Order: sequence, then C-alpha cells, then structure tokens
Amino acid sequence: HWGYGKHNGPEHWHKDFPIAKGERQSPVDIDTHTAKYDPSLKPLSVSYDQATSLRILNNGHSFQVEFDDSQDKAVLKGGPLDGTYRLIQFHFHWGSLDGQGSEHTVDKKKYAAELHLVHWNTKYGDFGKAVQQPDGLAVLGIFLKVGSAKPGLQKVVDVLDSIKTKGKSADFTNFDPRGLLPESLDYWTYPGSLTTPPLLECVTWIVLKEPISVSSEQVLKFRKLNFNGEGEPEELMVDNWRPAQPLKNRQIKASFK
Ligand SMILES: [Zn+2]
Repeated sequence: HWGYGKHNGPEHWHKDFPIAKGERQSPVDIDTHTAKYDPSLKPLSVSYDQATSLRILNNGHSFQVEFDDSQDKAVLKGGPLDGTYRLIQFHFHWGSLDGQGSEHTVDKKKYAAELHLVHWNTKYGDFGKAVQQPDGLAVLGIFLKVGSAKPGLQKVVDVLDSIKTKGKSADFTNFDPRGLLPESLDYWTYPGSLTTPPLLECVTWIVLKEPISVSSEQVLKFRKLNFNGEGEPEELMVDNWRPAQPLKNRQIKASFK
C-alpha cells in the first residue's frame, strides 16, 4: 500500500493512481513574482463559531481532527468560491527537520509543516460525491514556521500521546479551529488536487500568505507519532509530504498586491 517510504512513496504512486501524472496535481511551488493579482477576488469568509469537533484519529499517514458536517455549522464562503463549503476535517503534513515538511512552497521556500482544512461543497450533498466534481472541495492551506508557541494548538499536541499508532482514535470535543488562523486572510488560489491518493482533481486550493508560528516543542510532538499500527515495528511518522508537482496550464492568482 502507498506511503512515504523509499519503496512506496510519492514517486511510486502513479502505478496505482495514474492521475498522479495529471494536469492539475498538487502541491505546487508558488512563484510570488508570477502569481497574478486579481482585484475581482473576494475576501474569504470563514464562519467557524458553531464548529463541532468530534474526534481525532491517526489514519496511518497523518492525524486528523473530524467535525460534524451534517449541517452548516463551520463553513467557508467567498474568496474564489461559488457556494457554501462545510468543514469536515483538518490534518497536517510535517518534516523530520525544521527546514522541510510543507507541501506547497513559496519561491522554493519550505516551511516546517502545513495545515490543511478540508471543506466540501454542499451542492453535492455529501463528501463522497463532492470529490468527484471539479469544484467539489476547498482546502485552506496554512504554513507553520518554528518560533513562538501557538496557544490554540496545544490542546491538539496534548492528545497525540493517546493516538500514537495507526487506527487509534480519541474523543475530541469543543476544539475551536479559529485558534489556528493567522491574523491576515490574504491568499493565493489555484485549481488542484488532493495531495494523497486517490489524488482526485477536485480541489480549489486557498493558500494563506501569512504563516502561523509554533514552537519546536510542539512540532517535536508531531514527530513522535507512528505510521505503524500497535504491535508492529516502530516507524516514526515524519516527512509525510508530497513534493511540488508541475504547474502545467495553470495560473496562480493572488488576492493581494
Ligand atoms: Zn493534506
């Protein structure tokens, strides 16, 4: 099965998922000098005050916090989106070292980690139908750099002990994802894909310009998670990021000058 090691990592994925060599794959390098400012783009509208988190899960390739998405509780609108997208989960990608770990890069700069907040377009009724549509998902990407601790992340770091191995889950209620946002919502946006199999090209990417800072101690705890299940030989969950893919016929647009 696919993963991030030498015999099953990203360079191998195309044998089981040939869309890996597709026309609108993610992530990409954001060249800040060639991105086009578009005054037509609207500000993002993030409405997370009624979010209901349920659970945190180690899925064997990352950890993810899941939200109740049976109603319009936590939604993203605006920016380049048409319609309403509900939050279903967020997860992270990170490195074995502070100088790598993000999926997107900015002028080839890598960050220590990247947060993905995944939302699906309510017009398609459920997540499984949305991923089959070119405008089915909207993913907010936030970079993490190492510096000062992020208070709103600590609740997450504290429970990782309890979901160390693949398939472990824990109740995780009353977590407010607003504490993970930077001050500014300026963004870049381009059409792309999921960055893990099945790599479907159903995502409008919205990547925030401003990183959030986390402390070395906080990302250290990420690196203690395991890819393996309980009882299996220990393999640390690190470097679970896909490298930048060719931009091909796409335009990155910026909401700012
Ligand atoms: Zn992701």
